[PDB]
Amino acid sequence: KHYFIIENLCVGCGLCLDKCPPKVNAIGYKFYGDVQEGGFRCYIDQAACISCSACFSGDECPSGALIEVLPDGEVLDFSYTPPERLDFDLRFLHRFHR
Amino acid sequence: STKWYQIFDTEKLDDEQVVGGHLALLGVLGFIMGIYYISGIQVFPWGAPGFHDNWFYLTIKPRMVSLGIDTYSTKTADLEAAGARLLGWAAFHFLVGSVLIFGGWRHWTHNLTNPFTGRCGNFRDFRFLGKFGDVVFNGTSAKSYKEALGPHAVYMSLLFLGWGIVMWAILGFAPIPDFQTINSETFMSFVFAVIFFALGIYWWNNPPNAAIHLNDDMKAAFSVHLTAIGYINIALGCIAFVAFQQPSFAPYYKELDKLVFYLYGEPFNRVSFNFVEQAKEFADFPAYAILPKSGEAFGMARVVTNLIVFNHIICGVLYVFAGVYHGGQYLLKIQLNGMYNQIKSIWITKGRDQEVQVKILGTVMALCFATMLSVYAVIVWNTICELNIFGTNITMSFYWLKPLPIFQWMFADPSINDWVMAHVITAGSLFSLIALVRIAFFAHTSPLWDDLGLKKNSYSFPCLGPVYGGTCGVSIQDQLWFAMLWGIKGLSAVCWYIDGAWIASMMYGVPAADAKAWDSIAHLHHHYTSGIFYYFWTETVTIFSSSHLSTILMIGHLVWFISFAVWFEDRGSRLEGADIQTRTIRWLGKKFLNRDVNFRFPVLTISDSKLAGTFLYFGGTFMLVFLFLANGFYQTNSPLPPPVS
Amino acid sequence: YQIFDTEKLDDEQVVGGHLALLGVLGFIMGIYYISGIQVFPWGAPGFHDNWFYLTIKPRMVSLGIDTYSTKTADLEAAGARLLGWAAFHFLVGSVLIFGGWRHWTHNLTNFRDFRFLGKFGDVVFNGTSAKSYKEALGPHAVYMSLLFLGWGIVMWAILGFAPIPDFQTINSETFMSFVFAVIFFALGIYWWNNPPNAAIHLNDDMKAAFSVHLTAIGYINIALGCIAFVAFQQPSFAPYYKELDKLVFYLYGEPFNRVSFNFVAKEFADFPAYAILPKSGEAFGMARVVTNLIVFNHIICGVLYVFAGVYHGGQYLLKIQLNGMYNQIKSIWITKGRDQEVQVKILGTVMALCFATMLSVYAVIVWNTICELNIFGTNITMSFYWLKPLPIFQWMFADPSINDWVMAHVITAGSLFSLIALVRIAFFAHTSPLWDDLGLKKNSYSFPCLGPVYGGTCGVSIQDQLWFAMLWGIKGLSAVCWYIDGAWIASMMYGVPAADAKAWDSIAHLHHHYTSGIFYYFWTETVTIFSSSHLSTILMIGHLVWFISFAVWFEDRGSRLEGADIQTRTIRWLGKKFLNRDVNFRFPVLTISDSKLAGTFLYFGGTFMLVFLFLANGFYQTNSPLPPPV
Ligand code: BCL
Ligand code: BCL
Ligand code: BCL
Ligand code: BCL
Ligand code: BCL
Ligand code: BCL
Ligand code: G2O
Ligand code: G2O
Ligand code: SF4
Ligand code: SF4
Ligand code: SF4
Ligand SMILES: [Ca+2]
Ligand SMILES: [Ca+2]
Repeated sequence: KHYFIIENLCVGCGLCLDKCPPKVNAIGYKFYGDVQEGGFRCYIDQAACISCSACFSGDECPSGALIEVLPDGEVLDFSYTPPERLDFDLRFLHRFHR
Repeated sequence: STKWYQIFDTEKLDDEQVVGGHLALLGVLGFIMGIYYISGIQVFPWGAPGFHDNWFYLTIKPRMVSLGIDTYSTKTADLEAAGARLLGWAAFHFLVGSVLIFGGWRHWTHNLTNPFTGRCGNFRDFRFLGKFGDVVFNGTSAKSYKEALGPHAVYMSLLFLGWGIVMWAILGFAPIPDFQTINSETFMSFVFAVIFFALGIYWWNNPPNAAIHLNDDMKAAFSVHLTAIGYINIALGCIAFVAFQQPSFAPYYKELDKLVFYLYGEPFNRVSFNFVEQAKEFADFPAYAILPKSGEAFGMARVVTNLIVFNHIICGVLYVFAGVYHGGQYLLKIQLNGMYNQIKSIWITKGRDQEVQVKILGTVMALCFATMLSVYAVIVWNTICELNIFGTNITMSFYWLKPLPIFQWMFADPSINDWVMAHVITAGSLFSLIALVRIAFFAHTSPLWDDLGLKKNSYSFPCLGPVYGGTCGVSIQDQLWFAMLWGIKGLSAVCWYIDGAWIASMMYGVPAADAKAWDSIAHLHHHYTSGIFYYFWTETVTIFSSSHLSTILMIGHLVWFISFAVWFEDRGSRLEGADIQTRTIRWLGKKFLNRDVNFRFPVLTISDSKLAGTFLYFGGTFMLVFLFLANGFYQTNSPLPPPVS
Repeated sequence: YQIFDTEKLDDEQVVGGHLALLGVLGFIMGIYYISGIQVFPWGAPGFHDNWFYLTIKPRMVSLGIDTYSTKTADLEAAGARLLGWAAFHFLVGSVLIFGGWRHWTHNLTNFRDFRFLGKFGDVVFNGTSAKSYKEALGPHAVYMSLLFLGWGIVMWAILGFAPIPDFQTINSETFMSFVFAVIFFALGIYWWNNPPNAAIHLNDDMKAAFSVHLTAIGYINIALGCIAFVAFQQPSFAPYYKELDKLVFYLYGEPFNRVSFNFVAKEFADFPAYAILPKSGEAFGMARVVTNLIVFNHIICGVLYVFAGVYHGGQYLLKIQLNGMYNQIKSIWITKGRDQEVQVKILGTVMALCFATMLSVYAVIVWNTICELNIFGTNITMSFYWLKPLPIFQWMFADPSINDWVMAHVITAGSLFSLIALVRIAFFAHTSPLWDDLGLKKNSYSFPCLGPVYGGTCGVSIQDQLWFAMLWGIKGLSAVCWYIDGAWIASMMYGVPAADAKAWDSIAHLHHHYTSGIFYYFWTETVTIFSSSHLSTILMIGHLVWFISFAVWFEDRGSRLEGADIQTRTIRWLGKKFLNRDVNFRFPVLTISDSKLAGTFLYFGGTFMLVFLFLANGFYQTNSPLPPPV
């Protein structure tokens, strides 16, 4: 398990804190500068954090900083990312959308 | 996080579950209608007086008059007949509603067993009736909403035919094609039965395909139908306002002004501090009895018309907003699920390209800004000219600006007021449409959140934090709240126009000179009640006169400025204040309790704080608008003279 | 909005700014003086009247600069005196601005050690300056003694008033100015022989001294407002105020002499076209109006000064908490809040007492309303009409009644309600018990959000708590305004057309008919406001400001940010379409701290822009009580 958070990507919203049991207190705010410019980020204490996976399974991260490393080493920004699609629009010639 | 407003969410409900809920609601609605019908009994069939003219029944009344029920009679015998018919139809409604509630419970439990024949009816497969279902469909719609539209239209045709039959037999209205008289609604009911039977059989043999809804119907179909029926309700309100003003409805609505009403909460005859009932103002009426309010002065016809029209209009606007919000919820669901790229229909693929979303929202914003700036500049310039500040008389105001003669057909007295009303309605429609489009297109990622790497991962997330100095209220729920607040202005314009008010200026009729000379220079046979700001002063005379309306006034105001507490950016302050409250309540320890005070003071979540704030905001605002429409019409057909010849 | 931060300015910079501001105050004082000259010595018609000048006028009448006399020659002489004094104010203010520029810009000659009026500047202060603030309290008091002595000698010499000590005349002001000069001299000499000991404002102290002085001045202003309300009501001041009822006043923006549309007709004869119509002072009660304006200005300015002093003290507290100076202050004004357990006790006690008294008074008010409107079948005999101030407390109030009891309880409850936020600023500036439990501290005077966590954390910072304190004190200030304008604050609809609404006067046997209840007061003041176009314009502008405040108040800044991105894209696309490659005009959306700043600014601004109309429409309170409805 050993979940990590990328402070470069994190914007400091703290929904991980709400998704963490109060008895563990693994998520914590770290302040860097002005709050309105991004300021504080969030960090996980690996020793305290013991494989709950509530944070990632909640899939609440807007920034995708909440990452999950696997025993084989693959990293996940989101539980299920939408597939990448070759996008190109449809316009019927004789229909009203032309 | 499943809250108490998520337990009835459709995601947990099946088709049979919602069928049962709709039937329970129909039965409860029938019970409420029985309550109202009983509440309309003016004289009891026992030989005794009746109920004191509830607003619910005062709204219901003209429709009942259209039927054989509820004669507009001061004659006691005919009024007793009216009460008898009302009570009988109320009992019939009670019985039918009880059976409907029973059916709704059966469909809620998924327990469909006929007592007479011990068989279980499958929801997925059945015949609608013993022979009729085999005659028409030969089976059941195969658990797909598109295949059900046919049978639904057939059932609606059956209901129309039944309504025609009921009018023909019980209410005694023979269908004739004379649309001015009442006895054509049954003929049109039969015509609609034929038309909708044809449409139902066509849609059963050829089901229309919009494959977006079928998969998660519980939200997609809900949103589409809710927005469509909201627009239908707006259209019904418009049609009602036009028709109730027609001479054809006049025998059923203008006569409402002829008769007086004794309303609940209408001021009573006031006794003195020493009334020896063994001094009393208005001694002819008994002590603490309601003084009659004359319909002619109250304008009860237009008051009831306005109540009906604005009820349907606001319900339609709210239904449109909720349809957009639930469609945004479904779109967010499919965006997180990856199905947004897989919908394959015009209603999504056109909005799939973010640049098309940008173009549409920018066009809406430009139209809203232009129309709003134009109409607002007109309004404030009219106000400036009528108050004469900066040395401008009303000759410089927009009194010349009438609607175009080609477009003048749909107004009683063409004036700047109708122009500003139309422009304000369009501007407010586009103003709310800005947020509705934001919900529609930006459920997951806005172009800003595309540029700045964030995405919306929930329908009720508060915000994304103080990053970039913002992120407040980007959730589709919060955009819905903003849309509702923006449409409050449009609904207010609707209410003030239907009640009668000068929307083209702010202070029309005030003791200022050019405010009074507006009618003189405008050549209007209608004297609008007053301007935007003077509307309160002119229409609160009755609201203050009536104790009941004043009570509603106070309660709505309290509700609004309690909404203030949860609307503002103060949730953290309230949380720390609640922690202090909890600490002092724990300080009730050593006040001789010997009881562990396990009561943490609760503070609502931001996603819940905005919910409560909008609910209380809308509730207070329109609890007060009810008084706006219940003060009276008070429009006299008399032009104002100029203060100076 | 932080460009004149105390840490950016030295002491001499502060001196220069204050001197420039006193000079501009003299300049605007001259502006008002020349704005009130009724008839010029030229003989031409002069300025009609201004609320500025109608506020100033009683003082000029007391001083003899201007008179209430009814003679054109007398008014011309008064205008000549007014112009002379305005010229004096202009010149002295110009000199003061010159000093302000010579002190803001350090160009003289010794600010660390100088000599002040050296001939006797060696007699007082040993021929040396005040090295520090503790040493400066002395010379400041002696300077104020010089100011009082100057007022006394000017009043005797130029205004020609006697030193008679009887307290029913301006000669009392002369005698007491001399006495105050003596007293200030004694205080200053003691302070020079012994500087004070409050060391917290002797270290880096600009913000700290400023905060404590602003709070003291705000409470002094509230006291001055109460004192002025009592004194302006006293018969001894009546010659200078009650004559405002006996005179007519032509004010700008009043209903003009209404012209016709075929006019080369007019409403009133012999008054020319578009002429400000006369008003009788008895109808407006202009004495009560002027004292209301002055007293409420002082009261609100004192409230705002107290709030800002608490806010700046919180700023300094956060500063000394961040660098560790908080834990080594020997002044008791910090030791009583350093324990962080007395803080919880104090705030909880204030919250609980505020809750109890506010709930009691609100219940009383709503029960009065219910007994008024006969809701749930409640007669007027079921109300709190027995409830009055006790005879011991009755000397405080004239015409004792439930109105006065509710006013006192409401103002105390509002004071405590704002004090909740003030105490939150005072104690939880860096550490809060919740924020100590959550493991997150705070580091800036304006951190608005700290993210959505534990449900959300909006508005915890010191600045946001100042905004909330102002918001909650709006109710107390409204209570003050509505009591000084004569509103019946005990109930919600008094004197309204309804059942048992007039009956109050027949129940309480009042000798003073109050204007209206809470909700009927708007109606009964707007009946007079709507006549005036000026008050109507202020009404609409104030409401406009108020509701535009809500765009930044609500939790909506992020929606505005994405909408501004959309607006920027739209503008760029369109400006690149009809015009060649013009790329500019990013839509600026205020940050959440600045959003709260602007929201409070607009809210307070509009609200009291309208309270000014409450206090300027007129008194309209009659001594004849309402009859029983029977
Ligand atoms: C004009 C007709 C409208 C419509 C009007 C209503 C109304 C009105 C109600 C519902 C209700 C429900 N509807 Mg519907 N609804 C429409 C279209 C749909 C479609 C669809 C086409 O896909 C679906 C799937 C649903 C599904 C549902 C469920 C969420 C719920 C019934 C099941 C249940 O047992 O609830 C479990 C719970 C109950 C049945 C009762 C719970 C207690 C009370 C009565 C809830 C009242 C809520 C609120 C005050 C209603 C106010 C209306 C406003 C005054 C304008 N509606 C059409 C287009 N529907 C009810 C619901 O619960 O709303 C939340 C409800 O109030
Ligand atoms: C249905 C749920 C409740 C109920 C709640 C209500 C409500 C709510 C109202 C009435 C009212 C009426 N009720 Mg009922 N009532 C019920 C059961 C019944 C039954 C029955 C045997 O089931 C009967 C005969 C009646 C009888 C009647 C009439 C006395 C009266 C006018 C009917 C009419 O105009 O319909 C018109 C019939 C049609 C238009 C055709 C049938 C319906 C069609 C198929 C559906 C589309 C039309 C829809 C209603 C409006 C949408 C228009 C859009 C443009 C699409 N009630 C049950 C228990 N009753 C009305 C009232 O008292 O008026 C003051 C009223 O508004
Ligand atoms: C016209 C009949 C119905 C309608 C039927 C549907 C259907 C069907 C679907 C939606 C769906 C959606 N509806 Mg809809 N909806 C209507 C009214 C609205 C209004 C509104 C206030 O006018 C709004 C804001 C919405 C909002 C939304 C979104 C949540 C969503 C589409 C997102 C998207 O990418 O759109 C992209 C934008 C468009 C394709 C716009 C162009 C529309 C059509 C296809 C093209 C011709 C019309 C032309 C532009 C306008 C002039 C001619 C008209 C005849 C007046 N509905 C009316 C009431 N709506 C979908 C969803 O997923 O629901 C959960 C869905 O399945
Ligand atoms: C310094 C700034 C400006 C200026 C701006 C103003 C302003 C602003 C106002 C006046 C007003 C007046 N000014 Mg001036 N005026 C200036 C210079 C002068 C000069 C001069 C010597 O040149 C003179 C003769 C005057 C004369 C006058 C009077 C015509 C009038 C009433 C004064 C009076 O009550 O004072 C009495 C003097 C004192 C009591 C002196 C001591 C001041 C005390 C210390 C002030 C604070 C008291 C308070 C309770 C707090 C105490 C706290 C601590 C306990 C110590 N001014 C310069 C140019 N002038 C007033 C007005 O027009 O009234 C309608 C007014 O408010
Ligand atoms: C006597 C009661 C108050 C007091 C009253 C004021 C007031 C009131 C102000 C200051 C101002 C300042 N005070 Mg102070 N001051 C006190 C004691 C202190 C002490 C101290 C204890 O040693 C300190 C360190 C300070 C520090 C300071 C500075 C931050 C600042 C002066 C710099 C300058 O540029 O301002 C000059 C700045 C201005 C020119 C801009 C603001 C004023 C307005 C906008 C312009 C004046 C013209 C006016 C609008 C014309 C009237 C028009 C008519 C209404 C129609 N004050 C006590 C506590 N002080 C001023 C400042 O701006 O603070 C930020 C200011 O306005
Ligand atoms: C009476 C004199 C002044 C006063 C003098 C000071 C001084 C001096 C300082 C402050 C400072 C502060 N002031 Mg103060 N302050 C006053 C009014 C207020 C009010 C208010 C009542 O609205 C508030 C909220 C504040 C707010 C604040 C805080 C920002 C800060 C104190 C934090 C703390 O730990 O305090 C804990 C303290 C208390 C809980 C109260 C201590 C009271 C002491 C012990 C006196 C005896 C109390 C007794 C009941 C009085 C009986 C009468 C006797 C004649 C003495 N001031 C009045 C106007 N204040 C400090 C700061 O840093 O300023 C920048 C500071 O050094
Ligand atoms: C009359 C007063 C108001 C405006 C003027 C205005 C302007 C405006 N606002 Mg607003 N608003 C409220 C009042 C006003 N909001 C209230 C009381 C609330 C409390 C709920 C509120 C709330 C939100 C939220 C939550 C969001 C917005 C936005 C958004 C816009 C983006 C583009 C747009 O709507 O174009 C449509 C163009 C208009 C809305 C403005 C046209 C001018 C008109 C003729 C009135 C002129 C008033 C005045 C004279 C101008 C100042 C000159 C002088 C007095 C110094 C945008 C132009 C947001 C976005 O940027 O995206 C939509 C967003 O997220 N709001
Ligand atoms: C009638 C209207 C209001 C209240 C009732 C009230 C109650 C209340 N609020 Mg509020 N509020 C606004 C209106 C009302 N806020 C507005 C318009 C804003 C926009 C700025 C606003 C904002 C903030 C912030 C930012 C904070 C608070 C708090 C805080 C309290 C904590 C203890 C205290 O102050 O008790 C003093 C207050 C009481 C005595 C309230 C209880 C009886 C009452 C006399 C009247 C009874 C009215 C009745 C309950 C209504 C329905 C009755 C029946 C149907 C159930 C606390 C009891 C906060 C804290 O917990 O600490 C102070 C905090 O941080 N607010
Ligand atoms: S995995 Fe468990 S312990 Fe670790 S941060 Fe998430 S909730 Fe806390
Ligand atoms: S949810 Fe994402 S953005 Fe929010 S605190 Fe956790 S890692 Fe940071
Ligand atoms: S003010 Fe409140 S809603 Fe807005 S970003 Fe900050 S925490 Fe979120
Ligand atoms: Ca009305
Ligand atoms: Ca007034």
